[PDB]
Amino acid sequence: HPPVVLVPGDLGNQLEAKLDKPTVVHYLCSKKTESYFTIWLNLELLLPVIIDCWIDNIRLVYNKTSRATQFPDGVDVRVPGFGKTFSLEFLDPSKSSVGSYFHTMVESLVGWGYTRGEDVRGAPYDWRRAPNENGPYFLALREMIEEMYQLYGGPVVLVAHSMGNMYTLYFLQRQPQAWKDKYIRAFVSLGAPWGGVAKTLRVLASGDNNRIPVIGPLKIREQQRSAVSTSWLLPYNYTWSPEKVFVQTPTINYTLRDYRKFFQDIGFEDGWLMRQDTEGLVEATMPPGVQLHCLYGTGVPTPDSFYYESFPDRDPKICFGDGDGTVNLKSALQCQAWQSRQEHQVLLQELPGSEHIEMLANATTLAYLKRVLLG
Ligand SMILES: *[C@@H]1O[C@H](CO)[C@@H](O[C@@H]2O[C@H](CO)[C@@H](O[C@@H]3O[C@H](CO)[C@@H](O)[C@H](O)[C@@H]3O)[C@H](O)[C@H]2NC(C)=O)[C@H](O)[C@H]1NC(C)=O
Ligand SMILES: *[C@@H]1O[C@H](CO)[C@@H](O)[C@H](O)[C@H]1NC(C)=O
Ligand SMILES: *[C@@H]1O[C@H](CO)[C@@H](O)[C@H](O)[C@H]1NC(C)=O
Ligand SMILES: *[C@@H]1O[C@H](CO)[C@@H](O)[C@H](O)[C@H]1NC(C)=O
Repeated sequence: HPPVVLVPGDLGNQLEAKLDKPTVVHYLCSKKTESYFTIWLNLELLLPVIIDCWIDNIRLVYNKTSRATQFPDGVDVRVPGFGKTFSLEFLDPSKSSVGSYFHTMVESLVGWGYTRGEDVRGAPYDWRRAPNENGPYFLALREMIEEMYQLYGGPVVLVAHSMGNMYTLYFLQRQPQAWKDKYIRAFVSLGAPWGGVAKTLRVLASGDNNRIPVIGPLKIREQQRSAVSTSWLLPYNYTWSPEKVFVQTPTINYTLRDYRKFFQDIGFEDGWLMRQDTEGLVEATMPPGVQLHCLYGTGVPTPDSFYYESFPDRDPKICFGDGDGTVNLKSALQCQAWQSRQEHQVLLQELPGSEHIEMLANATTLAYLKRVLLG
């Protein structure tokens, strides 16, 4: 069985922070921590009031002159568990059941004879940022893959979920063909948002608290806007129709060609700058150049377009299309398009009735993985 590298999506791996802040927004916020502590996921930090301290620490500060993000003053952040799997398996380490993500898949791999940190390793990253600001991650990824090839005597299978697929595609596009041919056995793509997703618009406009219902959407919106990864996942014209209307308000429409207006109108000009920085990172048409298995969920209502009665401080009415609940079905066209441009094999696999996250622990998904690894 070949070695395996797991790549998480947005919000998909733990993050740690250390504090020595000059000042804070409220007296009850900690100025200093003695060591690094879990910033994501920690449910205790997401309660009302305390949320303001958390936002103050986890937000990214955009420098308009340098066109780059910085951490808040006195705040440092690291990605734990690179080369291990604990940070991908459970999001909140203290809070077992509720935070289960990659756990089920990893347990199955172990059942088939794999070993944590050895045959199977995770590649977590700072998912708040785009690939442009995770250069070190990609260096470590390349080196880890080479090490696993040497140790275990064979090329690696990449298994990526959601945004992890875009990160890994960027990575693969930048490696020479000879390297990919030697070191990569296959790339298993799970729920990949090729060409962005509709839900991005709602998040940016009015906030999205589906997971965190105890907190108001307009409060959490502040943090969500700050993450470059959010703006990076706005719909792209090669997958969606250039004329498709995503957002309707009482005064105006918004298509994918109206992002500048959108950002100005919602009062977040930084987001336009973020989008300009990142929209050109991944070459739309260039395939990864390796054996690809594209798994996508269907039959789950997925937000397609939005009507705002009041813009942008009031929650919108939502029209639904097909997909996995998060990633729109229309994303799977890119895999379809790559199939016709094939040196390497491209296999498409529908997962009817499988939700975006549930697919990672689904028996059918695991059975397909078995096929790839042992066949
Ligand atoms: C955003 O990032 C930019 C670029 O890194 C920062 O630019 C700052 O600009 C000042 C001058 O306006 C820099 O000071 C000058 O440095 C040059 C050497 O290149 C020297 O010849 C001058 O005498 C002067 O000292 C400053 O170094 C630089 N600030 C930095 C690097 O922190 C800008 O400050 C950043 N903005 C924020 C809010 O972080
Ligand atoms: C999509 O956007 C890019 C960048 O603006 C542009 O080069 C390309 O022509 C666009 N596709 C269209 C207009 O169909
Ligand atoms: C958006 O465009 C469509 C098609 O041109 C039009 O029917 C509609 O009136 C527009 N919506 C708004 C809110 O202006
Ligand atoms: C797994 O997928 C099957 C069919 O693909 C679906 O019927 C089922 O609801 C899913 N179950 C879980 C636990 O994800």
